[PDB]
Amino acid sequence: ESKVVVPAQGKKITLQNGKLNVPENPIIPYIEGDGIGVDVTPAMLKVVDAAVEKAYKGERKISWMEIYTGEKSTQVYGQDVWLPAETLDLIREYRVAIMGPLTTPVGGGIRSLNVALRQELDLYICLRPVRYYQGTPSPVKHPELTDMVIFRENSEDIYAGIEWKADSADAEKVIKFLREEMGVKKIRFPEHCGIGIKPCSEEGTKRLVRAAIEYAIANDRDSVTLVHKGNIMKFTEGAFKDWGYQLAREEFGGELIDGGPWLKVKNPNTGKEIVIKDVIADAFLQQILLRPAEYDVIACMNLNGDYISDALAAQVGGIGIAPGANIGDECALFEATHGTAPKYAGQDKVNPGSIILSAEMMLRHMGWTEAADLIVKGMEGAINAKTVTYDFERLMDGAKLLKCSEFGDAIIENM
Amino acid sequence: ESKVVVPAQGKKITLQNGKLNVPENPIIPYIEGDGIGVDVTPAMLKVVDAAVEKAYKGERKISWMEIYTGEKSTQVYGQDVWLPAETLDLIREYRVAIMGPLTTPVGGGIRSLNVALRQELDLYICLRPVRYYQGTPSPVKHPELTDMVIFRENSEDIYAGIEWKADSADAEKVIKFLREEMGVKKIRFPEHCGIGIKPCSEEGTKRLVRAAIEYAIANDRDSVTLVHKGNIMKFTEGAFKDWGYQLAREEFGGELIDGGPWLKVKNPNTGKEIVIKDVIADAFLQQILLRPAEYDVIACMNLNGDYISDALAAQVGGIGIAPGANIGDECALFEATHGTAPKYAGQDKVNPGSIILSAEMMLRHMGWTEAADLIVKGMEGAINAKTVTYDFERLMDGAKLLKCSEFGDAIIENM
Ligand SMILES: Nc1ncnc2c1ncn2[C@@H]1O[C@H](COP(=O)(O)O)[C@@H](O)[C@H]1OP(=O)(O)O
Ligand SMILES: Nc1ncnc2c1ncn2[C@@H]1O[C@H](COP(=O)(O)O)[C@@H](O)[C@H]1OP(=O)(O)O
Ligand SMILES: NC(=O)c1ccc[n+]([C@@H]2O[C@H](COP(=O)(O)O)[C@@H](O)[C@H]2O)c1
Ligand SMILES: NC(=O)c1ccc[n+]([C@@H]2O[C@H](COP(=O)(O)O)[C@@H](O)[C@H]2O)c1
Ligand SMILES: [Mg+2]
Ligand SMILES: [Mg+2]
Repeated sequence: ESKVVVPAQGKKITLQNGKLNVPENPIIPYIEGDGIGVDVTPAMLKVVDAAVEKAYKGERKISWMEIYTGEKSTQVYGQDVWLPAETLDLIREYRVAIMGPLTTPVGGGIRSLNVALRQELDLYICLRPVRYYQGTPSPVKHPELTDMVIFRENSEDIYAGIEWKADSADAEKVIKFLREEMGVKKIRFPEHCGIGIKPCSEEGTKRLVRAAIEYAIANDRDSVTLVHKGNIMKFTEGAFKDWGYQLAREEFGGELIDGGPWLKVKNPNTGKEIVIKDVIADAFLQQILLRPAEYDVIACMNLNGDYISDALAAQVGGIGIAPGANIGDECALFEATHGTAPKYAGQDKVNPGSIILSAEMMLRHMGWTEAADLIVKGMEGAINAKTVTYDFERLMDGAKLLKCSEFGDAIIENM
Repeated sequence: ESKVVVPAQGKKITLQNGKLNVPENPIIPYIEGDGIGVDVTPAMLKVVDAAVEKAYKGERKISWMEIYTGEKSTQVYGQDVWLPAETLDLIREYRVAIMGPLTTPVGGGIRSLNVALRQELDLYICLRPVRYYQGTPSPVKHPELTDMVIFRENSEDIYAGIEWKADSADAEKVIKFLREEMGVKKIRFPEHCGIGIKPCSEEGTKRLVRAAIEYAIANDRDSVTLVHKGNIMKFTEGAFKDWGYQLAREEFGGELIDGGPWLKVKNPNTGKEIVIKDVIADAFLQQILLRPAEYDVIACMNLNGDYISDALAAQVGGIGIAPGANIGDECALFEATHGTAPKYAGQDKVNPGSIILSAEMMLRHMGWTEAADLIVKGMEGAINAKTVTYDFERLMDGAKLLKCSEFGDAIIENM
């Protein structure tokens, strides 16, 4: 029997013609998250409620509905229930949802719960914006030069989870097929050898890049950079790059700049020329440090996006306050992007900034831009005030140390 | 007919019991390299000759022997000769060799020449040390905290080059085998889909990690960190990590620290405890910025090593002076790690620091540590003097701009 309680007051968000219809009293499912989820999620709920109350003068209000995945799900639904079918149904039904960090168990042969949510719900965009908040302690000299938006492909690549263990019957069978039927001679050591499969498709690539370009247009961004290791992986990463450029030409009027390969796409709303370009992935990890100002919207495959979003977050001092969304055509799931940090769980200590800024993305996604703007303003003021959680405080002089809950209040105080 | 000229004076380095036997007059093959190879290679030859002359008072001298690969090879050997069989034979025969950057052609369906050299010669270690040279302009606040040595696996991973183009007969055949014979259901879009194969073996992993641990022992380093994305790629990256820890236990007496998973390995020469630990790859790209001092020797797979070595080089301001070696059991090939930068080729402008420091690694590999130490000392003094090439000069105030050749001389001046 379901243990989810549908709020008495509240209405379901609906979707018509690829446009969300958000009532004044939307029901929003949330997953508390494991470990420090118990600390950051309540802070998020309070900050969001305050921003919504202030922005719309009580006309609008979210009806929060708790749903389950992770350790807490096992405590609620029983022994091996880490991801209840109901959770997939409810996120799809209610269209917009948010989650804290999740514990995926080890030793039971089950794969990342975050990835499972993304794939099962076909949330093919992992959207991770990375900007600098003035006053944040950073390991780099000029973090203010970083203002990028990562569109990470979320449904394919080596994340597909297709692989077989060394010495297993399945692995030997695949290896035999490769060597004997496909004539593969490039496996250096075919014995005691694990094998993984990396898929990349035209449809998967183009839906991701299409979203990135539409985002650059909608937000008057300066460029979209396709990041790939296509010089080594010609038919996956290289194909991603080629299909991305092709999509720009075929759907957005992209035209050759000089002798190429970069293209220009005209923003149909502002007339601005958006540059479509590409950078090889290893070099890109250098470029984001050395020439951050030259980059804006990034479009890349699953694994590369994983790496890039972490590297960027670190450089702006944002390891614990990096927002993230997982967006598909039918629903969207916003998430804390850090781990469960169980050593601090329940101590009201850690930074709720990541889940709060993912909630900012959520409000913006709902078209509640005024409430979203208040969170940004609040976050900016609290950090500028040097009234911060231990993770910032320990890197600064003259800061005031706040608990997790207290930092949530500081954000509200600065709205 | 071979166009290589074996130096009249000079003797072949030999290998006995896994130990190099280097004569006083060793013949060393070198590949000039394409593009800026014409600039940096002569600088390297002069600096190396000076260090060798100064260190051993004329008793020792390298007999340089030019050999070919890349664009220049086509000019020498003819039309489609990008990598002559002779070059593979000569590097193996002469045991130690060095190369500038290489041009791999596009449109002819041939794969990276650098990777081809590594795989054909079974140079399974890509060795990339990253340290800071005082006075180098860096984008980070504390580059001096970075002093790491990357052991990047060089013979397997997705670098194997096993892949098939979307819509090709081969791809469709592999996909059919996967879905129909292996029961694979995780391919999101099986049509118009490129496919790549990622192998990781026990033997490939252990020979790489074995070298990393022997290096930590030989050089009294503090730790070896296995970097991997094993939480998603369980049977390749995860297997790499597990096999690495296992090798530490089985061959080096590694013992559990506390409740694990980190191990301690006792240095049999100094008694120092070497920590064996692991970090997930995305988090590691954050850790090298935020806690660089905690890391030392790194052991990782091919693609991860590609990314990590670039990210580290950038942060120490070393994008154009990063040294690199490719080492196997029978021979070794040292390399400039930057590209061919054809826009500047022949202008005597670019930084020869990368190929010079790879030559430092080469001298050290030969047991000519005194000559190697002189190059390090020279490089340190020239940079400290602010007498540098344009790539450093443009980021500094009060520097003296030197040509490529002139920076080579500055290094010698500071020996
Ligand atoms: N919201 C947060 N605020 C502060 N630190 C965080 C946050 N999230 C993660 N961390 C850091 O990441 C670690 C948790 O890692 P994980 O959950 O991935 O296993 C914590 O130890 C903490 O670093 P630290 O212990 O140095 O203070
Ligand atoms: N040894 C070097 N010294 C200075 N810059 C270098 C060096 N090697 C590469 N570069 C930079 O990399 C580029 C060459 O890229 P590639 O060979 O990978 O296609 C050059 O434009 C240059 O940057 P820049 O043009 O900004 O001065
Ligand atoms: N118009 C273009 O397509 C364009 C412009 C600038 C840089 N690039 C890219 O940057 C690299 C070097 O460019 P530069 O001409 O700025 O040195 C090349 O690999 C090129 O692909 C392309
Ligand atoms: N003795 C050990 O094995 C050891 C020590 C320190 C950190 N770690 C690793 O670091 C992470 C957190 O460690 P802390 O106990 O320092 O917070 C854990 O994932 C753990 O694997 C392990
Ligand atoms: Mg990640
Ligand atoms: Mg590289």
